[PDB]
Amino acid sequence: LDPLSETKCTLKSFTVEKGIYQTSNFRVQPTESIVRFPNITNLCPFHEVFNATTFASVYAWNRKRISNCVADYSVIYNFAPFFAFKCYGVSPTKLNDLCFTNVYADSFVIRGNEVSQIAPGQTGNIADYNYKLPDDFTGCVIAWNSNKLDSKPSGNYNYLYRLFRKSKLKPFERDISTEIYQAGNKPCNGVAGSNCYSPLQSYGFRPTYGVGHQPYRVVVLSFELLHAPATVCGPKKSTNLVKNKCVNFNFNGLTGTGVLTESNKKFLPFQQFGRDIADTTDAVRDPQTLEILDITPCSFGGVSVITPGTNTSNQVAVLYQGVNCTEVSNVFQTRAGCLIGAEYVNNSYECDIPIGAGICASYQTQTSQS
Amino acid sequence: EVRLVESGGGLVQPGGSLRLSCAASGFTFRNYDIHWVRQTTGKGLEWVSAVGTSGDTYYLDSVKGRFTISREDAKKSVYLQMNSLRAGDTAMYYCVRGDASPDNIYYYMDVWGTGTRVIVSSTKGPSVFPLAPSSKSTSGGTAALGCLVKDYFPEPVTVSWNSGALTSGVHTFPAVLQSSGLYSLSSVVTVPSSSLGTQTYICNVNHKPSNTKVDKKV
Amino acid sequence: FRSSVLHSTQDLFLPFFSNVTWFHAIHVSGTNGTKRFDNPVLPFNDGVYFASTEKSNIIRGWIFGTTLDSKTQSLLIVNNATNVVIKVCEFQFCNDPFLDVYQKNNKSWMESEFRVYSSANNCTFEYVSQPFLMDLEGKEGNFKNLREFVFKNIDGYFKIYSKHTPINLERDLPQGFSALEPLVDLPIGINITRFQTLLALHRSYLTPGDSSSGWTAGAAAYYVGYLQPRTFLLKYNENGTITDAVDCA
Amino acid sequence: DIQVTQSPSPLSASVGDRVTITCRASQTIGKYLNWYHQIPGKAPKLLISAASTLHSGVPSRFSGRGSGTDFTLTISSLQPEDFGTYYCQQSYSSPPWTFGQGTKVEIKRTVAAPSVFIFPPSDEQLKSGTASVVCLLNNFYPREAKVQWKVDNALQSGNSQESVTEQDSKDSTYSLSSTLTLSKADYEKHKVYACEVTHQGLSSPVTKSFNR
Repeated sequence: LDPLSETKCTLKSFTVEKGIYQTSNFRVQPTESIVRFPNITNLCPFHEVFNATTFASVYAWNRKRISNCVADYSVIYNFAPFFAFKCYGVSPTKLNDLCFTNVYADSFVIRGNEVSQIAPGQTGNIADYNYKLPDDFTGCVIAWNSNKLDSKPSGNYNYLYRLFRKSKLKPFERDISTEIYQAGNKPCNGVAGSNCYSPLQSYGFRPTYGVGHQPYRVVVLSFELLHAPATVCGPKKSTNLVKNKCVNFNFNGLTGTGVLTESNKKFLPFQQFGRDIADTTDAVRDPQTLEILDITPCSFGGVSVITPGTNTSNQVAVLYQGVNCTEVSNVFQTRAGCLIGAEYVNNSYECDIPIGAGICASYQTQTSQS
Repeated sequence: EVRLVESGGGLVQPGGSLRLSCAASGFTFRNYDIHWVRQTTGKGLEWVSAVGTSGDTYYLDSVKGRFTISREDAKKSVYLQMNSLRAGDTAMYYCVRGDASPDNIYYYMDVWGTGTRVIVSSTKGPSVFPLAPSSKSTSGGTAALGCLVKDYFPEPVTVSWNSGALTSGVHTFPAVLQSSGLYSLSSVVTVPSSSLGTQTYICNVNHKPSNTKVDKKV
Repeated sequence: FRSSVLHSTQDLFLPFFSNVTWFHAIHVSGTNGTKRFDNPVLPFNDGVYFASTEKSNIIRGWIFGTTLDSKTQSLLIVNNATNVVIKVCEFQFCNDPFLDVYQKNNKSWMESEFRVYSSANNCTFEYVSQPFLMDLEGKEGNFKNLREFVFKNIDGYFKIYSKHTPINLERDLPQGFSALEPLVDLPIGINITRFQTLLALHRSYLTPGDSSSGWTAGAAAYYVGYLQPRTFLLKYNENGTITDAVDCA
Repeated sequence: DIQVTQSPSPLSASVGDRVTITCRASQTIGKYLNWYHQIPGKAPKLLISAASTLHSGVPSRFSGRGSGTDFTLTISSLQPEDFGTYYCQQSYSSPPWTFGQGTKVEIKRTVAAPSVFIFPPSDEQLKSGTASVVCLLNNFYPREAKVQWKVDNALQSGNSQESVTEQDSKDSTYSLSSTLTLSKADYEKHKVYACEVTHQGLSSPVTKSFNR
């Protein structure tokens, strides 16, 4: 009920004598929490693929097994306004939080009306024989307009597409053949004709063509989700750096609690953390700043209640040992702790209740009783 | 506990630009994806057009250009600014929070909001038309005393048929939107045929927006 | 980080007052005399004390491996002036102790003349490091540098230590404490039991060094010392660096 | 795209039945679907997540199934507080997640004869120029009847709009009320306004018409 009551249910008595009695231990509780983590997103095969001259062809779509990188898909969003950002299987808002096993970049340039044809479960003339997606394709298709880099005048005939396949196309199958194919009952081996033609046709990329015939660059990232150790995880997050406050820090993996301050220490260009004589972490480097921080133990201390005796009165005072009166009525800082509940008199008397380091308290009549 | 206040309001005209809001309280605002679902009267959920934490911004092919998303973690609330709207965007807007498994992509959108109504038309004055059932050629003992409230813009309106003595007969018909742009509901009472002549069942209208109490019953 | 402390640890250190196998693999003669080129295949016992002394290029390579012929992986720690070429890829080796040739130091050929390339195979991992480990261009004129490269293989990652120290003209060997800081901590999983070095001459041939401190074609300082697990007490200065140590054993 | 063909709009059910709401997709979306429940007058709520796992707060025997395209909401037991529209969310469709059309579940009851009563427009309404004839249709469970305004033996409809009220609590019936909106000349010239009520409950379609 009171500090005197706290002394009552501690000494197992209802008549507390005159003196000082330690009851509890004041400990500052950590309010916030820092998850500042080093080893963050870095160079990755993600770039250099979305910005180039020519990616690949329709029948000659390339492949890049991106691995050994901290997959951070945030760079993909900060780009030119796309034409189609559809994701099949994977939620677009959790790309930076899912550990993927492998990702294969397959880029190809098609016309305008061919953007909606390339999709898992949709057939046609370009998504049926050139590049077909399976029924369990867990990836994202990214398309955008490219009417400035692949729009050469008079018709850019560099892009070809395969047609008239002997059989259906299989998921992720490469078709780079150029043999002469015929409809039937017509001998055609190396020469062309009316019913015989090469299995490749040029693409008309001219500014005179309206919507549906412009070149559009499409790249599909096949995110393979398995149970094996993943190689491309999401980027780890890191909060701000708040100092002069006992919080929970996670610098470089050594999670701990305490007040983060700034010291005058000069670490070596290779040593990151450091201990003291008692082998306890006392100073660490900033992960993303290499700043010499100084971690100090969270403010604690013992609580002592000064009771002049229940028979005399009931007014008591508390003494927070080892407290600068900052970590939580008269308040006076002493050499032993923060004394809350009494005022410092400039007089001098006999030591009735020993407080510490010369300080002494007593129940004396002021003019009042305190 | 977990509520999303959508006290944004809207009364702009066709061709203007309003600004809504969706403030949440009860969970982590930064570690959550905020959507914006539209519910049209007599239809289903239209789209979402949500936003992401790491600058992820998505739009619909039929709504892109006239909308823009902006996430602000300062006051733990988002906003929805749009350009000049057409005559097909008059619906009730929501904002749902899409969540999935900690290591999967099974989105379910469990944490919904409250709902903001947006209307784009012009206001006018309501008019009540009496309906006298003088013809007693019905089945007998079934009267349909009603007061047709037509040509009124504001949707919130009630027809109090002498509250306290209405005997639970007030039928609140939905407001039918005419081609001009004004609604017209109906309010009949379930009283026997012998009640015509006993007392005066006044159909007191309590239209709050227009602040015009109607009188002169049937 | 430690400052003004006396810490003792147990790790694979180098015992003090130990016998280091000094090898003199030089090829130089003023009267065209026949001389032999030393290149022994030394076993690896979880430790090495490579402390050669070069000016431009004397010993360039720290190839490791046990069955390093056609079966086990490699290290390829060649440190040419461009960059580091560390690569654990499976590589068809050769019993040739020299990279290309001890002579023919002209710059008309390739920058390194990778004649050891026999046949490439399937790879497992690669580590192309931009900061080179040999930083010296001979700008002093008559002073060389030490090449402390104490290596060690642990059950986890592979540690590499290096430090530049003044090795100015003296009698035999600089008698002074020198601490080695780690540079790379790349992973490794090979059961290495032997070690073989290799020598090569750089294409950037300097002026003819008729003096003893000039042409370093015959000034090899091949040093090899095996490590042994011993406790060592380390004293740290106010700047956090180690000034000296004790053997404790 | 990937569309969903849900159950038809009228799905009658009572307290205790096996209701099956099938959400069939046009492709193989695997097991990516979410069920919702939007009651009239409140924001929707989540019932089934991932089409197989009950998220939280839904203990009223809401079991779900599905393999490829076979999803169905088998409700083994119904409650009076679990009525409204249901929506299916195709997660494996597109980043713009498109929901379903909506399947409302009403309450089953008996069949009552719809009491019809036609009302001519007001006296002072004709002076303003406009006019509105109302044919009231109340107390009918089979909500499938339409209103055919027979103006002088002619189907002169097109400007008549109608609407239905919410289902009653202790009556479970609906209320229909159409408004014949015409001009002043169209009322003082015509005399036949037979409100043809083609309803399934009644045996003979009653046509009430007033004379001026």
